[PDB]
Amino acid sequence: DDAVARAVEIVRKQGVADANLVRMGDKSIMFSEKGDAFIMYGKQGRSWIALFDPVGPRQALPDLIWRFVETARAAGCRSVFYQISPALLSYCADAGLRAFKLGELAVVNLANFELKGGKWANLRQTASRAVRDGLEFAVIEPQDIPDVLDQLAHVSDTWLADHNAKEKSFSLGAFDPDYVCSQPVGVLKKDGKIVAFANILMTETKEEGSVDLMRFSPDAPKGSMDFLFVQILEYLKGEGFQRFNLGMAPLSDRVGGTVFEHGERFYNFKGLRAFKSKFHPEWQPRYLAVSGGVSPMIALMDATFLIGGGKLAAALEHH
Repeated sequence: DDAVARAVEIVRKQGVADANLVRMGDKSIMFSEKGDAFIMYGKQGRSWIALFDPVGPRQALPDLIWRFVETARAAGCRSVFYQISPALLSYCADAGLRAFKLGELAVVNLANFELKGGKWANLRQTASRAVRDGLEFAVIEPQDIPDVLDQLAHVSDTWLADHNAKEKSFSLGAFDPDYVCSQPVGVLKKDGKIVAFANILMTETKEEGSVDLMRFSPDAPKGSMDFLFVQILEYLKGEGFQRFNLGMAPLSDRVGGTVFEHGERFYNFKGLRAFKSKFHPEWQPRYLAVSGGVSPMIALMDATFLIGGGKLAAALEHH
């Protein structure tokens, strides 16, 4: 009785790459009546928190959203939609939810991207140095990931240790073998070993691609992150994709400050905004929507606890 595998079937058929986060298995799933759309969500504090836009055909969305919001209310909890797109603002408002800007998503139009055409000098130069340093890129399909799982784990473990970092959840994936083997990975190799990898989040519609995990061993040279992103970008472009999402960046007032702190905590694991700006991306806003007139502060703190695994040790270091 695997709700997750059923949700994956819906993911494959739509265009939102980040809906693949359902594959982590740590989110509950609520299906539409016809079974053609779903909301994946978590529970934290007195909140039910949906992750991203509801997934599936737009026609299923108003009843599905309403079911989610009413089910949370019946359980004594507020309802939250975490990191929704502009196209969901009207649907969420029609269910009584107010939206607040969370940050912006960096999106690369793959048709126009031309590494050597003149508009991306910094990335072109960095990619040259990467090749000269001996870095090679490959995409590894799921069934071929077990054979390198020891190398991926080496990269992941040393990355976490290097950054004194702990695994997150909900909106961010973690090095869980079932999840890691479920989607293709892009890897960098040097001197015969993998020194970096990212999972490549795709769908069958070839609209949008993204990455979730992205990690580097101490043997990854400087510029490895730039090169891995460019290499995955070109792979997706070559496979016919329209867009490559590089991830969220923090918001460019107690409300706005809490929003900024939340983004600083969670949006800077695979390059800062300045790194994303090297791709001259389109910046698309994303939102937190909350029921009941509650201030976005409460919902965002619940999301912070939820992504941190139910824990929050301290404020971030700031001067």
